[PDB]
Amino acid sequence: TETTSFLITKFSPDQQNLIFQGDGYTTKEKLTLTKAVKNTVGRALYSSPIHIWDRETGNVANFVTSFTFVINAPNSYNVADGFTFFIAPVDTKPQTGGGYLGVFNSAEYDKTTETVAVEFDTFYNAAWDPSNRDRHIGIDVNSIKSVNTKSWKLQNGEEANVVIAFNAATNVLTVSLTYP
Amino acid sequence: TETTSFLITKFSPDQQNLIFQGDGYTTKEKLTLTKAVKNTVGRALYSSPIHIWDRETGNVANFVTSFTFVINAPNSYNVADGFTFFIAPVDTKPQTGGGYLGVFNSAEYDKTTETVAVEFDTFYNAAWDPSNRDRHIGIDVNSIKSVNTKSWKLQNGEEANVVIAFNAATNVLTVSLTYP
Amino acid sequence: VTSYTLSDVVSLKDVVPEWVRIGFSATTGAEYAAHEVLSWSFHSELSGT
Amino acid sequence: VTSYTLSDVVSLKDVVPEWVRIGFSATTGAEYAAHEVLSWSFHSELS
Ligand SMILES: OC[C@H]1O[C@H](O)[C@@H](O)[C@@H](O)[C@@H]1O
Ligand SMILES: OC[C@H]1O[C@H](O)[C@@H](O)[C@@H](O)[C@@H]1O
Ligand SMILES: [Ca+2]
Ligand SMILES: [Ca+2]
Ligand SMILES: [Mn+2]
Ligand SMILES: [Mn+2]
Repeated sequence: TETTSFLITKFSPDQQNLIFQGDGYTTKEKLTLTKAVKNTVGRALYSSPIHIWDRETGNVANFVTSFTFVINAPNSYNVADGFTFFIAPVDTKPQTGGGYLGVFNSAEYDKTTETVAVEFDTFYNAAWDPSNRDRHIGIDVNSIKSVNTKSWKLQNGEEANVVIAFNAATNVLTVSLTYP
Repeated sequence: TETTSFLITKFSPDQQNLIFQGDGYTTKEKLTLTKAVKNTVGRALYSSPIHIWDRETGNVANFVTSFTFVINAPNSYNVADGFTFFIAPVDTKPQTGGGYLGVFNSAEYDKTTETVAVEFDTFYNAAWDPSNRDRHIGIDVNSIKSVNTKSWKLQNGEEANVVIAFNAATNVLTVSLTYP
Repeated sequence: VTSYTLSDVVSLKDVVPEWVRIGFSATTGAEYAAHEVLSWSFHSELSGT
Repeated sequence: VTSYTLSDVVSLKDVVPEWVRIGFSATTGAEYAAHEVLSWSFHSELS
C-alpha cells in the first residue's frame, strides 16, 4: 500500500514542495499561474511523483484532490483561456499555450501525451470547443477536444471550490465546482 | 497550515518518489542502504521538501515517522557502523562515512550542517561514543557526538520497529525501538 | 451556492504512466485574465494486492 | 517484545532550515553489516 497526501491552505513566498514552470509563482497566500497579460503560460506541479498504478498487481489509485481558484478578468466579457488540474508523466513540461491550456498540442487524440486534464475553459475555440459557445468544465484525455463537458457560468473574482476524485473500482472521475 | 504525509508498506524496484544517494537502492520488497561490505555509504531521501517551521509565525511542525529496519552482520561480533533517520537541508548530500554515518563530518558542534539525526550506532568510536562501549540509540544535533544516548542490544537479522515523534509545543523528540 | 458537476469514465492505466506528476496550468492568448489558486490538497492510495 | 525509549528536547527552529529533506543513511567502514528498511511512513503538520 502506498499513500501520498498533502494540504496547502495558504501559500508561502518560498514554496519548495511545488515545481514552477512558465510564469507560475507564489506569494503570501496565493499561487499565481498567470497574470492578466496576453500570451502567457503558468504551471505548478507537486514536487513528488505519485504512484497512480502498478503494472505488476494491475491496481489503480483512488485519489481525491480539492482546490479553491479565482479567475480575474479585467474585461469581464472578453475572457480567455482557462485553467486546468492535470495528471501527466513525471517529466512534464509546458505544452502549447492559448486555447491549448499549456497541456496539449492537438484536437486529435495523441497516445504520446499521456495526460488527463480537467479544464475550466473560459474561451470558445471554434476548432474543438462546444458549439453552444458556453464557458465550460471538461474532461480531457490526450486531446484538447474534451470527452465530455458541462456548461459553467463564470463568476469573475469569485472563489470556486473544486473537488475532483477518482474511483479505482469503477474508473469514474467526478468533478464538482461550487461558488458561494 | 500545511501537511505532508506518505506511506510505503513495501518498497518497489521503481520507487520514484525517493532520491537515492551512494549505494542506496530499492529492490523487490526492501530498501537496501548498504550491502555487507567494507567502507560503504547509502542514503535514500523522500523527494519532496518538507516545511518543518515558519518565519512569519515562528510556528514549528509536529511530525511522526515509523519504520521497520533490519541490520544483518555476517560476523555478529564485528558490527559497524550504523543507521540514521535524519532531517537535513534540501540540498543534502552525503557527508563523512564510516563512524560519521554519512551525515556528520566531526564530533564538534557545527551550525553549518543544519542536521538533526537519530542514530542506531553499532560501533564504538572512542573519540565521541559512550564510555560503556555499548551499541546505542542516540539523538544527534550538528555533531556525531550525540546529545543523548540509550544502550540498545542489537538483535542481528531481526526486524526493529521504530517510531520517532516530535511535539512542537514541548520541543520534545521521542524515539522508541521495539523488537518482537 | 451554485454547484456544477461533470463525471465520466477515464481508464487511467491505459493513458498515463505508473508514476505521475500532477499540477495546474493556466494560459492566456489574445484575450486574458489572471488565474490564481488559494488552497490545494490531494490524497491518493494504491493497493498492493 | 523488547523495547527501548529515548527523549530529549531539540530546538528544531534553531538547528534546521524551514524547508528540509528527510531520509535514512547507513554506513560501513573497516567493519560492516547490511542495513535495510522494510517500510516507512511520515506525517507532519505546520499551522
Ligand atoms: O486568448 C484567446 C485566443 O487567442 C488567440 O486567438 C489564440 O492564442 C487562441 O489559442 C486563444 O484561445
Ligand atoms: O567500520 C568501523 C570503523 O572502521 C574504521 O576504524 C573507520 O572507518 C571508522 O570510522 C569506522 O567506524
Ligand atoms: Ca477554449
Ligand atoms: Ca559509532
Ligand atoms: Mn474546452
Ligand atoms: Mn554514537
